[PDB]
Amino acid sequence: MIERRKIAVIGSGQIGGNIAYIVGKDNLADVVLFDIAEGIPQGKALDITHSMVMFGSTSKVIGTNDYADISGSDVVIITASIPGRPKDDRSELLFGNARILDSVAEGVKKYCPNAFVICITNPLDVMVSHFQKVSGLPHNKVCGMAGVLDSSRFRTFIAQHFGVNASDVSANVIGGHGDGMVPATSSVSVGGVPLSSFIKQGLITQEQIDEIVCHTRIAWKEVADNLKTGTAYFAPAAAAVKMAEAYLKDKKAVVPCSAFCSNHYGVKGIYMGVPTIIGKNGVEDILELDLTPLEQKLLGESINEVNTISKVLDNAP
Amino acid sequence: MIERRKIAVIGSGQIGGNIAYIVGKDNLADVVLFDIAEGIPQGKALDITHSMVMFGSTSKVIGTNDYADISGSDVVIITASIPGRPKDDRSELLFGNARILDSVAEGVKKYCPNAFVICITNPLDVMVSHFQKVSGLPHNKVCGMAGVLDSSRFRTFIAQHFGVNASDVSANVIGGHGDGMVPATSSVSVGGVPLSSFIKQGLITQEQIDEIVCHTRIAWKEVADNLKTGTAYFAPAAAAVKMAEAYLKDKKAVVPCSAFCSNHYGVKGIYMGVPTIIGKNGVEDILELDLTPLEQKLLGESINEVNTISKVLDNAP
Amino acid sequence: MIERRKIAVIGSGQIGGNIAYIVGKDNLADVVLFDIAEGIPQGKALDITHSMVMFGSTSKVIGTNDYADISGSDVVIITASIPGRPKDDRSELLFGNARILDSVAEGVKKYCPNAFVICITNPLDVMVSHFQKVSGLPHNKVCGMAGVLDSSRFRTFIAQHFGVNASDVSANVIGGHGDGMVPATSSVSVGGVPLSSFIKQGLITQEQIDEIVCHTRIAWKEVADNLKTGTAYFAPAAAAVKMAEAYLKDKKAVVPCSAFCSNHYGVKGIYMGVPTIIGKNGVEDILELDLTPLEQKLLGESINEVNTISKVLDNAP
Amino acid sequence: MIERRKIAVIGSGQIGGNIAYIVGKDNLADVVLFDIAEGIPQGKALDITHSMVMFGSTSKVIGTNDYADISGSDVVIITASIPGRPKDDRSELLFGNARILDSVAEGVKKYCPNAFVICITNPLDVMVSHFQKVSGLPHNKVCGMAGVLDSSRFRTFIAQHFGVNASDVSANVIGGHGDGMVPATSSVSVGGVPLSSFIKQGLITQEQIDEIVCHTRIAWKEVADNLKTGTAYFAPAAAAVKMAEAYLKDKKAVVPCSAFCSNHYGVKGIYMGVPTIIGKNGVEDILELDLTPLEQKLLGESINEVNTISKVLDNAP
Ligand SMILES: NC(=O)c1ccc[n+]([C@@H]2O[C@H](COP(=O)([O-])OP(=O)(O)OC[C@H]3O[C@@H](n4cnc5c(N)ncnc54)[C@H](O)[C@@H]3O)[C@@H](O)[C@H]2O)c1
Ligand SMILES: NC(=O)c1ccc[n+]([C@@H]2O[C@H](COP(=O)([O-])OP(=O)(O)OC[C@H]3O[C@@H](n4cnc5c(N)ncnc54)[C@H](O)[C@@H]3O)[C@@H](O)[C@H]2O)c1
Ligand SMILES: NC(=O)c1ccc[n+]([C@@H]2O[C@H](COP(=O)([O-])OP(=O)(O)OC[C@H]3O[C@@H](n4cnc5c(N)ncnc54)[C@H](O)[C@@H]3O)[C@@H](O)[C@H]2O)c1
Ligand SMILES: NC(=O)c1ccc[n+]([C@@H]2O[C@H](COP(=O)([O-])OP(=O)(O)OC[C@H]3O[C@@H](n4cnc5c(N)ncnc54)[C@H](O)[C@@H]3O)[C@@H](O)[C@H]2O)c1
Repeated sequence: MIERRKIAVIGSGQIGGNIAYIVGKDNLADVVLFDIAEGIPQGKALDITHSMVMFGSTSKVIGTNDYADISGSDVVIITASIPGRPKDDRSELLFGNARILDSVAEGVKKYCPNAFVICITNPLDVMVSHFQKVSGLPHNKVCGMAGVLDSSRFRTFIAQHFGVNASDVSANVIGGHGDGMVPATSSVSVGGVPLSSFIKQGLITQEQIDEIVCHTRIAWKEVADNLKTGTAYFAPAAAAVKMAEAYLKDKKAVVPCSAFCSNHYGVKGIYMGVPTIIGKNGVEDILELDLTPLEQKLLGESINEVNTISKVLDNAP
Repeated sequence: MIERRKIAVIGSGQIGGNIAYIVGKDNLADVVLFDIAEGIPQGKALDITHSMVMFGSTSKVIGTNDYADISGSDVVIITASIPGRPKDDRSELLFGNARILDSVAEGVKKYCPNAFVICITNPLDVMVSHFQKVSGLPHNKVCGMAGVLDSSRFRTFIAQHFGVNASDVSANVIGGHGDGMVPATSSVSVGGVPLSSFIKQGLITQEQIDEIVCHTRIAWKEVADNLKTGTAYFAPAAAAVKMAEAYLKDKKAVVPCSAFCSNHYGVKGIYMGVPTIIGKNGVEDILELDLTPLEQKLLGESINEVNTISKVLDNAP
Repeated sequence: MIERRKIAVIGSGQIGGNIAYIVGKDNLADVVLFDIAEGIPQGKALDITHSMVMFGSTSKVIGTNDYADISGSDVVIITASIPGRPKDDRSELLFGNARILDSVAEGVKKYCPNAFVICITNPLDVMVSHFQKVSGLPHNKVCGMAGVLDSSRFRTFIAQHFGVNASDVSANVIGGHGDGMVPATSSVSVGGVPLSSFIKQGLITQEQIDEIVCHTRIAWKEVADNLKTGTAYFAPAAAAVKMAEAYLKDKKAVVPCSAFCSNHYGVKGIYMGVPTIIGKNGVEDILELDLTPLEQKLLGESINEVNTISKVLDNAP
Repeated sequence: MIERRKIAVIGSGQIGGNIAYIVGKDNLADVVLFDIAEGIPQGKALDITHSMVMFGSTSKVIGTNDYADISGSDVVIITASIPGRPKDDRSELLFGNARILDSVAEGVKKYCPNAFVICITNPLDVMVSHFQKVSGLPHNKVCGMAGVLDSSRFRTFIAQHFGVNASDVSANVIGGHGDGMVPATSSVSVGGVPLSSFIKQGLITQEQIDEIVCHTRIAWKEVADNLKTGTAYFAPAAAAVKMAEAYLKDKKAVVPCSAFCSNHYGVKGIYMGVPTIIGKNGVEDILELDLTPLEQKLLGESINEVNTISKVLDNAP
């Protein structure tokens, strides 16, 4: 029996609404927009429903406040969060969003425990780890969207320097989705050409590369300070959809995301940004980049950053 | 010389941002997001830029507050308006938005007078007429988005009754974008089958048809009541993109929109919702539907309702 | 468990290869190209495989001569046929292609009896009926591609007259895929406007309409006489894919195709061209067009044509 | 003035027809299918025209034998060649195809001298050089399709070893389109990970890499041996479309193709397979890969192999 693909979006704010919009536009799946706030998901679902005929999609998009409606969901995308943008650090939402995810975990565990779960809620890496422990879902079926967003920014900034199509830039950001984030310059290439060659050719300087690395790391504030009323939401939505595509279409796509890293990068069992292979069984493998001694040290510092915020959460009131 | 297609979006609020997102996603054109509000268009443009590599698009999307940047725009889409949603009627925003469109008119006249202009700002039909007068652009290069949204809603509700793909429903809403809009039930077909045949076959009643007609006319309120923060914006954005597509691709597509009707539907020279043919020369034609006497009268009421609001604008302080 | 969608293409000639190409391009499913001819499916599958990375699709396309490889197929598309184009009538291939379908029926019945089967092999309507009887598959899970091709031609010719987008022309061809084919002029509309109105407006004559009807009926020879080495294959392939999409995505799409018509159009249980609704359960409903007395008579003549060729087959050597 | 994009396809055989099909499907441009063979281009154009409404495209596709019809073409793609496949080497077709391209050269020079020309006719690199000389078009507006096909094969085979999405493999083939082609294994990465790292990790051996390199170079024979009626045509068609896209959309895309290399890879002014940047001005740049000494030598052999065949053409009867 052919059953329609089904994606549950938990939290129908800025990011949640865009996800439903894009999923519906692509006819990737039916969408269930869940929110505790009255009217909002229903209003967005009705609005998006009207656009479906315009896009030529037969996707159904509905709004709900009832976890029963997410039963049979193939993918669950968690965007739920307490109000207000972070001032200086994504960790400011730690305590509130952890409690939200406790509730979301009970909903998923009861109504769709076989779903592939993509966490978006900040602070991403710690939230992903929290959700996995509380929900009890397999490690390979729970991950966090971050790397795709960070790497896309990294790739975009490199592409903007050289004036080329960003799709032809290969570039990875790894580690935690925070200031300790590691854009791995060593394995950057533009159509096969490494950055070291472009330096010799006089087309880019090491200082320009450092500026691009810094830009990647602080990119979230650049967007947030301009929007004023919140953080980025167009690209993070698109990124979550790319991850859902990889699972639903069994792409074996290489996806940088927050995944349970057990026998790679010198860590013994932690959720952090790593290049994964995603397919019909969720996170199916992790790829090991060729890191320089400096990059290994920077990754080490990112890991400490993650563990620090995680311990703070473990000692929450 | 091959040149990139360019779409200027005047007003980077709810609808404007979504237009930029979708246009970018489809790689239909480069986008210039214009707004007077500080930060907003810049923030959205940067966020949407980060998503382009995720979508595999090379569209550039920039934010600005300078009309010089809309220079050489192939299409201009106007979403600019005063804040706050309408409580009962779209006409409450009349005088404020008229002042705004004067600024846009002088901007377009100076920097891109050959552009195809699609107005979205409410009250739609009067705003379109106003923009054409002040800007001095050809009647065929200036129209308003409404019919696509209204017809899409009409098609969606018919499709939901019969349980079929809305894309296989043909249906038009004509007249002004307001309570007086005419969902032409005589124009309706589902896979070639007219509503009269469905009544005879006992697959729909006249009461159900009346309900669908009513639903269409007040659909905006159903969305707005649930959103709380404002009016519909996912579907209106998509509708504008469909109209921009018809122009940029020279589709010769049937597009219900607010266009200068000079010798059809028993009017002499007025902007109202009619089925047009849109291609590379803007509004290239208007189709004459086979309206019943009741529908002709309903359309007459709509025309007067439009003329009423238009005269009030002519008698300004 | 997410399993990839799988389409089996039985016969890897002109049409079969294009189907695999388009399915792969769209990433609609994995494709199995089956043929008894050595090398051909394998060569086409390898060639098409190389194009997948270019299209950004992860679809797997393989060639085979083994029916075991079509097990678990969601859709089976039958293109298998004896060599050579028909001279004057599609019925010339009757006896040979019936025997091929006996063999194909055994393959499907054994390895994928729950598949949605779309027959393409000519003479279409009789071949569809033959396959259903020999295979023993449910009537709603076996249909023939024809109406989509015939209607697309009908729509295209109307659209070419008016100089508009063919997607905005609603037009149906019903009955058997042969000379008795019935393009139903009565229910043609262009953006809501019926042909009767265009006649009054002086934009089309009844003689031009008759020419378009004739063109639709003899369209196959116009293509075949130009190609010389065979019959049409680009559009029939595309048409089969549209039908596969409707099933796999549960579109509830209105699809004119050869379906088992039991309580409609005055027939008591025959495969002929009718507007169907297709979804995850195959042919889920049949729509009844509003036919004129003349059109009812023409349909009657088409039905006789179908029954005549069917009786000939029943008395085969 | 908005004008439709126009692509002329010179030669409506296996590849030419597929190009028209895909270009139409994507609504990338209008297509003119040119051929001297009677009926063929007309038959394919009509067949493909019928599919346009199925794809929701408004692209026009016409067939012709008159060069006046390629007037105003933005892109010209040359597939014209003498019949019969190569047995061992692509160079067997040298003199025949050279005569053909003289006709095409004079046609393009007369009717669309500002066109971007993509040659496909074998022997590719020599034919490209020949067409440029005879036609007198700028070096940057004339290139050949080969690298995209060779690189796509290379990427596909690497991806199949690692079991990942080929789109996430970066890999280049450079030099002439023949046995001397250089799959640059030093350029290869899979999600940022180079082959050297995969060897160290025990996920691939050097022998397996050597096999992949060999597979790439003789991939054309594997397809041709299985097709029997001719050489590959699904993937070569798709490759040409990707190149046309880069030009028409001004992508600034990294495209390995046969381009006029004047001051890179240690050559003075020759057409050979190199990574280019393609945008609205044709070949806008050439990237310099970080080749090993072995790869530099292999490339040197390829350059001579190309020069050999080129000199034979210069010494015609
Ligand atoms: N991982 C990343 O790269 C990344 C990028 C950007 C934003 N984010 C994060 O994503 C989250 C969402 O961002 P946003 O802009 O959509 O926020 P938002 O405030 O617009 O939306 C949050 C929504 O969650 C809902 N909600 C609150 N409590 C809930 C509960 N218990 N159950 C269900 N829903 C609940 C709210 O009603 C609201 O609609 C934030 O935590 C943000 O920091 C992450
Ligand atoms: N035609 C339809 O069917 C339809 C449907 C929905 C909404 N609308 C209308 O579309 C308009 C926009 O809706 P929205 O939700 O995007 O509103 P919004 O408030 O989110 O956006 C309006 C934007 O216009 C900007 N603006 C204000 N003054 C300006 C000026 N002088 N120049 C340039 N920009 C200026 C604001 O900064 C704001 O960003 C409204 O008038 C609404 O009623 C029409
Ligand atoms: N329904 C329609 O609208 C429509 C339109 C066009 C063509 N057609 C029909 O579709 C059929 C295929 O057309 P085509 O151009 O692809 O023909 P083709 O000759 O190019 O391909 C037929 C293929 O079937 C294979 N074949 C033969 N016997 C077989 C068997 N027992 N099992 C499996 N495969 C076998 C052959 O090897 C060949 O590759 C023809 O009957 C044609 O008349 C139908
Ligand atoms: N670059 C690559 O990687 C690559 C890959 C595959 C094939 N090819 C080459 O592409 C070419 C075409 O392949 P195909 O399979 O389409 O061949 P084909 O024989 O199917 O098509 C060639 C067409 O050219 C036409 N033609 C002959 N003389 C002509 C003239 N003077 N003007 C215009 N048209 C003329 C023929 O009528 C025929 O339709 C071949 O040379 C082949 O070797 C190149």
